Amino acid sequence: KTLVHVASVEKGRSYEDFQKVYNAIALKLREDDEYDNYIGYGPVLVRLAWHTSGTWDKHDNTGGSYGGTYRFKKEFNDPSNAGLQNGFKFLEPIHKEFPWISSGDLFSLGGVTAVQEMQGPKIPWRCGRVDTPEDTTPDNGRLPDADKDADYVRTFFQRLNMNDREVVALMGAHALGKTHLKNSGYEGPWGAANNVFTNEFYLNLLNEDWKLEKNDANNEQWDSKSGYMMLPTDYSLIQDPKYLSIVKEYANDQDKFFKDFSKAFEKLLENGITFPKDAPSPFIFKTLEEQGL
Ligand code: HEM
Repeated sequence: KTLVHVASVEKGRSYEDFQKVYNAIALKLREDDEYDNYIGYGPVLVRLAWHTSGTWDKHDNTGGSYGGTYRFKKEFNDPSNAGLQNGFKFLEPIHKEFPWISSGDLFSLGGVTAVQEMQGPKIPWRCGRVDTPEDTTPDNGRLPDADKDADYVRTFFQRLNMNDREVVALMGAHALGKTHLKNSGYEGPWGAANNVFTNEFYLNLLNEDWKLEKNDANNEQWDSKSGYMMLPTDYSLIQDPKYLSIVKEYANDQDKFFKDFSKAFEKLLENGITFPKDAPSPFIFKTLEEQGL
């Protein structure tokens, strides 16, 4: 039923070459700090890594991070991907300096570098995604809608082979960045610390006083008097009793949430890829701070 995508290391490259790419991304994150009203590019890079991987379908191995297909117009213009052009334009000069890295390796490594540089967990990362042609680009409509309930979320993520814990852990990336009305029809940040990776999304779900309101695009979202919001699908994590347990867990254990996020995010970025037996081990890149850079 299933196409095989075998990881193929970019020729002669090793951990040091990819740490250089990581560094170039991390230094540009630091440099281009004004983006999106001084949020910086971290959040949108995490989202680009996710949306370029989250097209995967476990049933037939279509979509997924391997082929780097977001570079093709059908996927770049998915209405679900509105806004990610900013992440892509950010990665352009990185790809020009390191033209030997594949597009899938760069889009996934952009997400890993962003989470780490924003003081999140270390995320092991494996190289070897290989660009595939335009006709392998998955159709629009594989990424999730925001107006739905917990049952939708649970069913949706079964296609990406994620269970409840992985779903709840991945959603904590909504600590980061904001919704922008012109992109998605929702507006506002989920919390205060939105370029530093913490478990604030679960603390705010449980602790803020949320009101169900309509925003200026006439879509419902949950809002707090702190100026934060939650999408219907975020709020569903405290409406469903199974998800709520795991929300309370991560609101109360930052290390657990980091460890679970790191595994789920690595899995998301690797779904669909076959690693040969003698492939290199996953790399754990040092942050700029760890290197004194
Ligand atoms: C039910 C699943 C999800 C839904 C419906 C959803 C929906 C959305 C929406 C509507 C936005 C705002 C886009 C904009 O207006 O710019 C957004 C932003 C964001 N999403 Fe999600 N999301 C989901 C899951 C995830 C996951 C799994 C991750 C990564 C692990 C993620 C990471 C992010 C990040 C980092 C942003 C902020 C982007 C920025 O600030 O530019 N999301 N999401």
